[PDB]
Amino acid sequence: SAKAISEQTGKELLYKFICTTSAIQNRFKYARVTPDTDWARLLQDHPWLLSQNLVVKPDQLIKRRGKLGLVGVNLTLDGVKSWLKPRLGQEATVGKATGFLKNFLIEPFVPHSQAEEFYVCIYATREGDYVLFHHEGGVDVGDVDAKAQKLLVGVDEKLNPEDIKKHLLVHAPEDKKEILASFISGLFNFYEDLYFTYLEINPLVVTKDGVYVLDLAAKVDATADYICKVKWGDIEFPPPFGREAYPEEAYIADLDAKSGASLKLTLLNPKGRIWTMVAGGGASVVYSDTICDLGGVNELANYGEYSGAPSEQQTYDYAKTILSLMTREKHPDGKILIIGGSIANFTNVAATFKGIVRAIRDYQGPLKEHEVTIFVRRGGPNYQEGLRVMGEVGKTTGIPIHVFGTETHMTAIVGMALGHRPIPGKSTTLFSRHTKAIVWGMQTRAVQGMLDFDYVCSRDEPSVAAMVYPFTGDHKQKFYWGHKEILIPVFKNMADAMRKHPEVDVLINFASLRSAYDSTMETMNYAQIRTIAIIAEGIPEALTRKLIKKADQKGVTIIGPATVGGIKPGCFKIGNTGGMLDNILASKLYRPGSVAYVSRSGGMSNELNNIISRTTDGVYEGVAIGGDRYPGSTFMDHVLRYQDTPGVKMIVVLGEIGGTEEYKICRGIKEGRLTKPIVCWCIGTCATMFSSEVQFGHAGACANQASETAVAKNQALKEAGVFVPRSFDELGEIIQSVYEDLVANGVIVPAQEVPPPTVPMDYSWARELGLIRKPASFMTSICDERGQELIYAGMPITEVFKEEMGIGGVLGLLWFQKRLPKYSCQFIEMCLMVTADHGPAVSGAHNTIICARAGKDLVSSLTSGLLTIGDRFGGALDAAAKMFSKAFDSGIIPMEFVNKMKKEGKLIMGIGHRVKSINNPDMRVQILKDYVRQHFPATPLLDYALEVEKITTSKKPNLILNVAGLIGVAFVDMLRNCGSFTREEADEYIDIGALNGIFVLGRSMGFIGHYLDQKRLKQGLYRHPWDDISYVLPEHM
Amino acid sequence: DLVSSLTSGLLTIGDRFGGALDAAAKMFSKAFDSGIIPMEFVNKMKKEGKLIMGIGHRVKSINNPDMRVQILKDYVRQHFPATPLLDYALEVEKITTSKKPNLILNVAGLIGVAFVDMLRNCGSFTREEADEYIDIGALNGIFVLGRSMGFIGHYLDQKRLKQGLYRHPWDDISYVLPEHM
Amino acid sequence: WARELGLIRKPASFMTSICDERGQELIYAGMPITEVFKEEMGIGGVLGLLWFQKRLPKYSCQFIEMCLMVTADHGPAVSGAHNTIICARAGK
Ligand SMILES: CC(C)(COP(=O)(O)OP(=O)(O)OC[C@H]1O[C@@H](n2cnc3c(N)ncnc32)[C@H](O)[C@@H]1OP(=O)(O)O)[C@@H](O)C(=O)NCCC(=O)NCCSC(=O)C[C@@](O)(CC(=O)O)C(=O)O
Ligand SMILES: CC(=O)SCCNC(=O)CCNC(=O)[C@H](O)C(C)(C)COP(=O)(O)OP(=O)(O)OC[C@H]1O[C@@H](n2cnc3c(N)ncnc32)[C@H](O)[C@@H]1OP(=O)(O)O
Ligand SMILES: CC(=O)SCCNC(=O)CCNC(=O)[C@H](O)C(C)(C)COP(=O)(O)OP(=O)(O)OC[C@H]1O[C@@H](n2cnc3c(N)ncnc32)[C@H](O)[C@@H]1OP(=O)(O)O
Ligand SMILES: CC(=O)SCCNC(=O)CCNC(=O)[C@H](O)C(C)(C)COP(=O)(O)OP(=O)(O)OC[C@H]1O[C@@H](n2cnc3c(N)ncnc32)[C@H](O)[C@@H]1OP(=O)(O)O
Ligand SMILES: Nc1ncnc2c1ncn2[C@@H]1O[C@H](COP(=O)(O)OP(=O)(O)O)[C@@H](O)[C@H]1O
Ligand SMILES: O=C([O-])CC(=O)C(=O)O
Ligand SMILES: O=C([O-])CC(=O)C(=O)O
Repeated sequence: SAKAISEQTGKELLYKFICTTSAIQNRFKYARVTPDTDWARLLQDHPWLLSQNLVVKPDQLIKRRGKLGLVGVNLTLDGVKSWLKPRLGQEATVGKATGFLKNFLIEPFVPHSQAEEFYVCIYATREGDYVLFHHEGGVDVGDVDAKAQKLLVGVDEKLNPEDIKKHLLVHAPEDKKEILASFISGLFNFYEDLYFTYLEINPLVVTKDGVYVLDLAAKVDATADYICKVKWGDIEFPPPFGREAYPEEAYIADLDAKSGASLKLTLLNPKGRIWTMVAGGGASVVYSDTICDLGGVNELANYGEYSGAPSEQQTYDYAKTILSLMTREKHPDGKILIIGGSIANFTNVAATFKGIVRAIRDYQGPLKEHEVTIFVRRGGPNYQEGLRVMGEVGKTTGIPIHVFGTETHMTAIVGMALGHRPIPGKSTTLFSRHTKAIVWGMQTRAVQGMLDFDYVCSRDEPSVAAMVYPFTGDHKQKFYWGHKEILIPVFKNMADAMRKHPEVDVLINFASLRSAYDSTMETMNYAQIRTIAIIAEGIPEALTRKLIKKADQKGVTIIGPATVGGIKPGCFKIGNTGGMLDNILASKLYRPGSVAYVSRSGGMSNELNNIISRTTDGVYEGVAIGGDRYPGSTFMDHVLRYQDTPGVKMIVVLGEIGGTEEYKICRGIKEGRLTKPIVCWCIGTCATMFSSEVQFGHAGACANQASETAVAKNQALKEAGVFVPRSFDELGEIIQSVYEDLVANGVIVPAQEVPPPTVPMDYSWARELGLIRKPASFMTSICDERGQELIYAGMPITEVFKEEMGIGGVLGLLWFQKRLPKYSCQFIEMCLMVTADHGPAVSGAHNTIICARAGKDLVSSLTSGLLTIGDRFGGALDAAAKMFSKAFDSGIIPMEFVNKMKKEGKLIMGIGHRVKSINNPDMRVQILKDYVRQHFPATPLLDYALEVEKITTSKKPNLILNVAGLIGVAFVDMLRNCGSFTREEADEYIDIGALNGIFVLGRSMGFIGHYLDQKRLKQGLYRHPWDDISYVLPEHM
Repeated sequence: DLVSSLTSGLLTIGDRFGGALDAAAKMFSKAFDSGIIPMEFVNKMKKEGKLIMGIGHRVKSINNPDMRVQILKDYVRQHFPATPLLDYALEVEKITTSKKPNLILNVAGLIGVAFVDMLRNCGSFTREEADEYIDIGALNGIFVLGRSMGFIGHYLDQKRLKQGLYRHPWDDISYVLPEHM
Repeated sequence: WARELGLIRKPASFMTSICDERGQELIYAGMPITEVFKEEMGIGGVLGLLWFQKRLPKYSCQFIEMCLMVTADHGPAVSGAHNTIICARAGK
């Protein structure tokens, strides 16, 4: 997409980045004048204004300024001040477009003669760059293509000075041959270094002091921004005159540049009442022509497109932007919103339409009170869900929404909107049944679709032989051949895939725009690959020309970048062409037909598939060459391929605006090279009715000359003998008429409709439709990983953090599914803190240290330590809790409990310490006990345990309440004393081992700390001394 | 058992599951110490055929961030004195989101870079101590200790629901046994 | 019902090649268990079938058995035996 930059930006870039031996003059010497700024500030930072004379001219991409009298030459500072006022901020009309003047440029007046008025131009073409040099430049330049000297510099070819001196410096003065030539070379080096597509200098004046540039018109390849974002800086692309750009256009441009998907939005008339949601550049263009053919060109508001499978969020953002744009002003008749598009090949209709319905739900109020009516037509993957969700969103919001499916001819909704109709060497053959292809990148959905297409085409082997993904090792990816399971190899390197699969002759490059060039260049080094399909959109034009040059040298056929690919029914399918298997069967693309078509668009290729299937026998082969400016293969390649192909009987060509490519069809037909019937239509007539230079979604959808208009191409094809319909509406009818005329003469003999092989439905598809039942083998109630937000037992994580929960609160949510009070969470945290570690002498810490000193792992060492947590070590928490709970529920007094447990012979769990007996408690039992007294509402089990402790202390001083016993009794009291739990819930949680989890979680901290300490101290392998083992082995066994 | 179930769950904590924390921390620390700019780091990762650890979500891309990367990021901005590696990772995140919208700083990568910043931008540690703690697997322990709560919660949930013995369906397994060995 | 009739198509999430529990007889990597016990292969033969999916010769299976024999135990002082003893004395 070549975008025109302002004169100020162009001269700034030229001054900063040119490298010439000539003394460039007036470097960084200009001034910007805008209505919304002060004046003195422009003075003290520009002292040159008073030093020399001045000249003023509007820099808003306006040409013919001198002929229209918009320039004031040879005026002083006061002169230019007096000159601006009658024009600054005023209304002007250039050509057909009218607009205001918010930008002016001030530069020194250069005293120059007519003899030094030089014309320079460098503009890119498919084969290279044309440089036009005219000695008598300026206003009297006259004809340029017939008088100015022209020089071609090929792709990846340098412009040496002597070629310029000979071919381009014939009529120039001799004394300035050298420096000027150097300047040209430097300017030429400036051209491809910053990926300029058009650079026009007139006038250019050279004097003994140096060189001077007066005006320059520059169009630069915006898609190369990721290569020049350092050198361009914050480059701005001004809108054409009379466009009055808006910040939402900038937002949509940033969204488009932020992702591989294409999101184009251009506000033609904010006061209009017709707005469009049409997916794809070709669909957008044809919808624009359909609207303009009904007289809605004046009421058309915006031109927009979303392609490249936009996601949920991107589509939602674009829809909310357009909805906020259409809410500003209220129209008495109402507003019309058209959600159109072709039959999508791989754009998920469900996700895009879900984003759209979310935006509608967010802006339903203003939409309802604006009387906005929505008409929707869409087809492609999961279009049923999109149509239905539109149905319920329209029903619930009350917005009048009328949705339609594939049965609509893609233009009935426009007629229903405006009240016109009621609302109800390169090879000749590239692919065959034995074609094997290699897919670059993880595109399992596209490969699976290709395999399904091969199966329904009764192919012997799958068309995908290998897959290439540089970010993973070699393995096998599991796919389906019909119903049977197959494995397709996936390689890290292209060389291995080419070595192990010598039968592969096609590459389908799914690499992004940043990797498509390198991948294609590497693939072209292998002679076995005869066809390469590039899917990526946004590749810089110069890189694409480099690919075309290498392919032409090597003879490889490039399916132009930014395409869905192509389809040959019965033989081969590229990528996601033709939609899912349902669209393949509906369009009967599993067997060959007799019509072969070429189109720029990808979704419109599927529309052509549908039209040809409905009106004729079928499709023999269909190719979408892409919407880029320079496709890898033009119309000539594929049309000549079809003409040389005996299988076809008729050809359909569906071009777009810009590019003298259909005139090549006309010239080929002129001497009879093309003999088979041809039906050609060129979309883009709506560009003739617009008072602007709007750039369509396709990069190559830009008409530079006046002969590249759609009307001119259609007319020329009309006298060329091509069956050209009146509009896109009559394309189906004219194609059907041509097919009937051709079959009436016996040229076409339709074959018998053999049913295709049956492919089982996908399980996920059946679940989505609610067709089958499969019981769930699991059940969880603690955490919800799916959804927009992480959920902890009903509480979102953001709500978890806003409520100022801690480890205790999250633990309660995850373990008990309860909203515990603050004191309960703090008590849980304290219990985890006191059980964190108790030294390395215990069994678990010992095992952790042993595993760590073996240099095994953090997880392994923690695991070995934790596996000793059981009855003897770490189970005293749960054992004491159960013991005291049973004693308390039995109702026996503590003395009776102590006597019973003495007589029966089991130790009282949670009672008894070694050294700390009295006047020196455990002192971490004291902390938890004090907290429990302070904060716990009721502690009956704690009081019972304390009475038991008082009884047992009279026996021996060391029989006190342990940390384990205190934690157990206080945890039971917390469970059965707070309102979160009933008695049954607390009993179940105690029985299942909640306190075991408490102890394990607490001691995990200490075990991991022990592992980290052992790693930090760098301890070697431990072997137990033999003197501490005491072998007692038997005498002989 | 509780211990056995927690243990079997924790044994999967390794490179592929739960290892993005330490891997992302080491990757970003090496990138920051090497002195290369974030663009050079991204290009070096792409050339080596390595995915940037801690970058990339499945659904949450823009206008809908992770809702838990945001909380930690806001806390780190508000409380942490200086976060150089966090800024470096955020520049890398900007570049990756310029590539693809859902290539955002994951919770693993965010926690890794913020933990490195907390280690080496507080007065407690010298640079070599922070490097050693990163090397020996401090974030591995952090992830294991955090996910232990969820694993014990899962065990308790399964016990409370009284789920029976699991047997994987035969239709979900592909038997590719040899013809006769 | 839809899987038996082949109306739906669900990819399998697991792949195995060592043992086939289903059917009228247990299979160890292509060889039935009865056949496994017919040619008198022992621990070595079963180990080879399960680990390598190969019919190892008799000397290879006997050598595998000998390797298992010599690595059976090497005292309690080693780290693994020490950890086993520690976990056992905890009565776990
Ligand atoms: C090209 C592709 C297939 C895939 O490209 P993606 O960018 O998505 O994925 P990636 O290749 O992974 O690239 C992302 C980068 O992030 C890197 N990365 C990943 N993980 C990372 C991590 N963890 N850390 C660091 N980095 C990581 C990865 O390494 C890569 O790095 P890099 O190579 O440098 O870029 C996609 O763009 C695409 O389809 N374009 C469409 C273009 C096109 O043909 N249009 C016309 C077709 S007709 C149409 O559509 C209209 C219509 O609508 C019709 C209708 O409806 O009417 C219809 O549908 O028919
Ligand atoms: C995680 C933790 O905090 S550890 C929790 C452990 N839980 C327990 O209390 C288990 C049972 N009790 C114990 O084993 C104590 O912890 C210990 C280790 C102090 C008891 O070990 P001992 O060395 O036997 O202590 P001591 O020698 O003072 O015990 C002597 C007498 O007290 C009795 N006794 C010891 N512990 C208990 C108890 N918990 N309940 C009742 N009586 C006990 C013994 O029966 C013994 O009987 P005797 O009078 O016939 O000799
Ligand atoms: C599976 C295996 O067979 S082990 C294979 C190990 N891998 C290798 O072979 C790689 C290189 N090997 C080595 O590191 C060395 O050659 C070794 C370890 C095999 C040789 O052992 P050394 O390095 O001499 O240390 P060693 O194991 O002898 O220990 C020193 C002494 O402690 C004694 N000792 C060994 N184990 C114990 C124990 N559990 N308690 C008390 N004393 C012990 C030994 O008798 C030995 O006595 P010595 O020094 O008089 O011979
Ligand atoms: C080492 C051993 O032999 S296990 C020893 C167990 N001993 C005991 O516990 C004795 C008590 N007895 C019992 O509990 C029962 O009699 C059992 C479990 C032994 C017998 O099994 P059953 O109760 O009939 O249930 P079974 O295990 O057959 O499974 C039910 C069905 O699911 C099917 N099935 C089994 N595994 C799977 C799987 N992975 N995927 C899908 N389906 C499966 C079985 O084919 C069975 O159907 P069938 O009866 O038509 O063959
Ligand atoms: N610095 C300058 N010194 C002298 N004349 C200038 C200067 N800048 C512009 N001009 C005048 O502007 C005219 C160029 O107009 P032109 O480039 O044909 O308009 P447009 O760019 O709209 O086609 C020249 O005739 C020249 O005399
Ligand atoms: O590890 C602990 O918590 C202390 C312990 O069990 C003991 O009494 O030996
Ligand atoms: O020799 C073995 O079998 C291994 C072993 O126990 C040792 O020496 O560490």
